[PDB]
Amino acid sequence: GNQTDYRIFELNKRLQNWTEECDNLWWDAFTTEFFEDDAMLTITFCLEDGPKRYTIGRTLIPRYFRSIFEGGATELYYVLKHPKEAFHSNFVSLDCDQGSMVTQHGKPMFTQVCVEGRLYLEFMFDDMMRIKTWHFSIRQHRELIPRSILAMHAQDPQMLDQLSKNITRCGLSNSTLNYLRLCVILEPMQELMSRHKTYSLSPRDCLKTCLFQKWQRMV
Amino acid sequence: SAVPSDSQAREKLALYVYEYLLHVGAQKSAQTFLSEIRWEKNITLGEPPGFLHSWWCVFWDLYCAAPERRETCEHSSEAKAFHDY
Amino acid sequence: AVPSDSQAREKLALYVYEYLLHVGAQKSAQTFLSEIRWEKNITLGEPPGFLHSWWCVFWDLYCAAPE
Repeated sequence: GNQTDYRIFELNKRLQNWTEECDNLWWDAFTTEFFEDDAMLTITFCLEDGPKRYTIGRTLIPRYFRSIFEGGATELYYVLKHPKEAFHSNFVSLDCDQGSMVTQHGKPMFTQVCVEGRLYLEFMFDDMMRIKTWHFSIRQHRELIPRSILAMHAQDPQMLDQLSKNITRCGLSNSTLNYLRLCVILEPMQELMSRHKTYSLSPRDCLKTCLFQKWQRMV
Repeated sequence: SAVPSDSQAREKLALYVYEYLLHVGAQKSAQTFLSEIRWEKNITLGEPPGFLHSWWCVFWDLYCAAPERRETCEHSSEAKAFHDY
Repeated sequence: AVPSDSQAREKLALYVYEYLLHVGAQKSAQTFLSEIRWEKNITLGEPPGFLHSWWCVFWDLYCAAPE
């Protein structure tokens, strides 16, 4: 898969440059290198009550990557085993049923959470082969704890069955869960904001006039 | 222009919380805040309740949209309409 | 007078108190609660608070929103 595999390689390679000092401008430069200006990201899982699906546009994408780190990750990379490449008129699909999102957690309790699932990517077929669409349907997940730290807290039972617990609910830390939940609702408001930025009105009156409008789009 | 830095966002949040404290009736806390963070730039503010209050309240309204909580917590109707339709 | 305001305001007040506590303005926080006359309990959060994480998303959106 000589053209697109390499793009996922470069994505991982850059994610090796992350530091704790990486802010909004750094994540924006990263996203701009790997994502088209109108790209769309999607996570999907099952959690504890039923299937869940979160889709965010381009500007909300950097903080998505940042969310994984700010929940305890110190490095991140994707492993795609046997992805299926397909070339089309104007884009290239990469469809990997055996996709793995791996994150290492820092000091203390140097744990590794490996999230398994289906990664579907659509790249544009141009010189800067950037991602148009990113879709991650999460199935299972694992949390692995160093056999070093098992020996450490091995004779501290009340504390140590604490380490039979789980850091993440679905492979996603609470950071990302809460971020994507907030995105669900703030992202459609962006049009109201534009209304606000242009016509001078109250945010509630913006909401009103937009809602007011959108029945007629339908006719 | 461009993308807000973390500094710029923290500054905008600080000033808009100052305006919030003013319109909520927290003058003492407003100026105690202004120098507990060493603010030095000329302020100008808009009508009550202010930027943060208005936007936050329509956010929390849209919070009770059709997905998840919906009709479990009090909510508007125009918000649920903005979501479903 | 929408029926979600009566707790939208309360949640904003609590998240602002938490914001002030975590940003380093202790006296601002205490004065805010006496000026809001709160006698509900006060349960901490993990820094930074909810108002901060919400504002980051909101402001990235607001700036990105076009005319």
